[PDB]
Amino acid sequence: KERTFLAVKPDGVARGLVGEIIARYEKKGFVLVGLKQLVPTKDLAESHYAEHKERPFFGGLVSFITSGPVVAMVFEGKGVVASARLMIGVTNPLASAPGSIRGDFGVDVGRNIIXGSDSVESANREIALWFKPEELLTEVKPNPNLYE
Amino acid sequence: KERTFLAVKPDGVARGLVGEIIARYEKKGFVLVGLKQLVPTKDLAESHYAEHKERPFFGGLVSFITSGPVVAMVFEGKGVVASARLMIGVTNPLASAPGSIRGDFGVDVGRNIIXGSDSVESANREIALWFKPEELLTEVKPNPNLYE
Amino acid sequence: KERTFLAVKPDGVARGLVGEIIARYEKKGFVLVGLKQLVPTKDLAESHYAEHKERPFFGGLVSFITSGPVVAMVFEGKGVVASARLMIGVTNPLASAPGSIRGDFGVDVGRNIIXGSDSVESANREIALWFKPEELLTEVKPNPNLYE
Amino acid sequence: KERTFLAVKPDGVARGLVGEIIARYEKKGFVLVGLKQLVPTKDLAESHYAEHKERPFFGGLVSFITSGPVVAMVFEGKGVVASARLMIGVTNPLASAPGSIRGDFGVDVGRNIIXGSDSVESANREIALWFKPEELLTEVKPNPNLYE
Amino acid sequence: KERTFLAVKPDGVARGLVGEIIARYEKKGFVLVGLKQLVPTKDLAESHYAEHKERPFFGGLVSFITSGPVVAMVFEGKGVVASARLMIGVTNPLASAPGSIRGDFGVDVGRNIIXGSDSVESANREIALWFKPEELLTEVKPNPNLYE
Amino acid sequence: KERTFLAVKPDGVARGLVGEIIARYEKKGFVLVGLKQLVPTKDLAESHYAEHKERPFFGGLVSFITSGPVVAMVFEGKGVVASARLMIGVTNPLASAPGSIRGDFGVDVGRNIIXGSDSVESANREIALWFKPEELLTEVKPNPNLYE
Ligand SMILES: [Se]
Ligand SMILES: [Se]
Ligand SMILES: [Se]
Ligand SMILES: [Se]
Ligand SMILES: [Se]
Ligand SMILES: [Se]
Ligand SMILES: [Se]
Ligand SMILES: [Se]
Ligand SMILES: [Se]
Ligand SMILES: [Se]
Ligand SMILES: [Se]
Ligand SMILES: [Se]
Repeated sequence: KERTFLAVKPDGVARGLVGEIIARYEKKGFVLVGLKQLVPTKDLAESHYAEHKERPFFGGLVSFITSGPVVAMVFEGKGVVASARLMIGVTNPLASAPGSIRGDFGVDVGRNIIXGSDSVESANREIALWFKPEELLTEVKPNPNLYE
Repeated sequence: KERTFLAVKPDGVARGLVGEIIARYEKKGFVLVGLKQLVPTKDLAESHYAEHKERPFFGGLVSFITSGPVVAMVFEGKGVVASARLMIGVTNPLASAPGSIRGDFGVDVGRNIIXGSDSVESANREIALWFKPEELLTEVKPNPNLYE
Repeated sequence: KERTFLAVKPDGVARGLVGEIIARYEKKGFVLVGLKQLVPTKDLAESHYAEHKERPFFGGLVSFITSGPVVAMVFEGKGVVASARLMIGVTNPLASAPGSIRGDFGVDVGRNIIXGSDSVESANREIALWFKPEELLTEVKPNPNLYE
Repeated sequence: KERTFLAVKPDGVARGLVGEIIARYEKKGFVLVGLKQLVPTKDLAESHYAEHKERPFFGGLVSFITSGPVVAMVFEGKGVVASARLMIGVTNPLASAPGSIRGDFGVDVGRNIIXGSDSVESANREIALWFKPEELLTEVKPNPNLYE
Repeated sequence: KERTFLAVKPDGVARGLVGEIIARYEKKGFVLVGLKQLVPTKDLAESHYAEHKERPFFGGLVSFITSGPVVAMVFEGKGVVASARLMIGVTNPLASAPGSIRGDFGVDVGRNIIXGSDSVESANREIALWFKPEELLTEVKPNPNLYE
Repeated sequence: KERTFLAVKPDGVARGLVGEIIARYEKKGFVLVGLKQLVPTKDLAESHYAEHKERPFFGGLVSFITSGPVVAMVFEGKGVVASARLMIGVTNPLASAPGSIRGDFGVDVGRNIIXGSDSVESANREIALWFKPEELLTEVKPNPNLYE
């Protein structure tokens, strides 16, 4: 099925939010097919935020995501891309709804904990960039109580 | 006060979601006046989904709800019918909001965990169908800290 | 496999602890094979607490368990009888350990929330007493990730 | 930064909801700068609900908030006033969304658990009314992982 | 009934553990009769840790408890003094059992989150020291579902 | 500081327990310095369970740990090796105490969810075996509210 890329950013890792976030997605029925902790490299970051390189606040994003460990993961299931964003909330955590990750835990735009792919095309780009193919599960077996 | 009928369907029971769901309603202040586990009978199912019998996907619904145990319950309180639906979410779990039962736990329309009565008239029909009157509490005593 | 009888007593039901308790057992991997809410009858109570009828405080026990709704259930799995007691705690809730049901929620011996069968022989007696055989599941299917 | 006044009303205190509510705000990243339990005085109540004194249901509000203990607190952070209201929900708990405090726990307008300041001007009035300045923290140190 | 004094120390407050801890005691059925946040004064601290003044590490304790906000509370119920200690754990958090507060959250002896009175005589001394009598509830009404 | 190796075995991953387990260790104050999901290779497994190769049930262990994904992690803090085992419980999940991971979630010896290093010497062997040195954090920054 479909796949999305998720990164819990350095402020999320530092605040001890990793297991909480993973648990939310496992409980929803999405299946974990990639997971690692790493300190992102400058040129991985610059590729990651590539669509923003002609703007002034490009360097801020890059600087921040390389300042500490990130946990990177990909999950698989039906409509996982749009669903995962709904679960995260909206860009401003102050305006995100109670029950969403940023709604529950976040307070500042620059420290908004986690992000996910914004479309299926982005996700395929992002997944291939952060993860070598031997790091990803080929055979997925989900609960038969989940799909009809 | 008002009453609604709720059924946690076989996929919810199989996935170990029963106590979680009951706990959500107890925490809200609704009072439990009926509860049993049972494997629904063909002709109970056909009555339950009666308003759909002239459609092609009637047999699917019936087939599924009889394939395993269901836990059936009725709860009592002010506006319990509309409230319980709000707590469950909307038909597609992918589109249900974080914080709602289907929003948190569900992924497929056919495996959407639980359902409740969609009106007060439905509820009275459904309650009398699943539950003999001696199975239901007559005298309800709720928290005085709940109503004014 | 093995089976135990559990009753959440009227103080547990009144305090909204039902779903919490059920959820603890589901999370452990035990499977729910019986469940109902009922107001126990005098002569069911007198049979239930039969081994105590020659003591003075017999009537207290009986009086109390009939004063409100009880939720009765049976669960099935390996060593479920001894395990369930370990999860409940010890007779005095004040002395029960944090993490146990009475340790977390209880404060008085007479209001100790829940109880379970104290042996396999008790359990078979108790189960047959509270539950007609058509109320109990015959075919149990647990997670294959639980047993080897 | 900004500050709001919150009061968990006597129905919230009686129902054992205090720590749950505080925990929600701590998890969001707001910082606790005031906290006490007290039984409000008639003339403190009449000042508190001052903007309603020319209406008939003034006396109800006053009567109720003085009938038991209240826990009063102030929290500090970016957009804390509007954010806290979003977390509480809307006036009718039945219509508040799952994930919000009233959405999860409340059922009646008159027993709606908690309230917060509805603007920054209200908050400054309310804070100075319930709290002497030596009861409030002067120096606040929040997580650097929260703000940019 | 009986009463104990509890203080969540500055490391507990800073780590956002306040509501979690309060919630544990509310869930057990103990009743909150005192609560405030304050920055302890040197001479309050020196009285508090009075039985240790002839030892070398007296000044450390005093220095630390005055370095930030503390939330002080007293709870009331049957055997609340011994019970509360059991819930906290033992002096070394590393050796405290899962389910206990220090067992779940703590790692260092000097940063062990919370403490409670070690006897009824200590509690009466400590309560009168931290709390003026008008700050304490006179009339306590607990759940009738708790005591027999 | 000290480090231990932890593996959540294929039954834990399949049952959706990963985020729950990680969250327990983050809440305790231990810091995550390694994390990946992988399907273990035969000869990695045979090295991992090396001290058991002369026994008959060697092949079972190997067969099982290679049958699905494992999430491997290392955590760092004071007494992390002995502490982590205390948190997991004892070999038989039925006999593990409520509050421990196996006590809460497990039922069978062969399906006991997770394991950790049994000494500091084992941990150094195990860590170097599962993790290349560039996969591990060099610079650790924990909460200053944790250590004295
Ligand atoms: Se992002
Ligand atoms: Se992202
Ligand atoms: Se449904
Ligand atoms: Se339903
Ligand atoms: Se009992
Ligand atoms: Se029992
Ligand atoms: Se309010
Ligand atoms: Se308020
Ligand atoms: Se202490
Ligand atoms: Se203390
Ligand atoms: Se193990
Ligand atoms: Se292990």
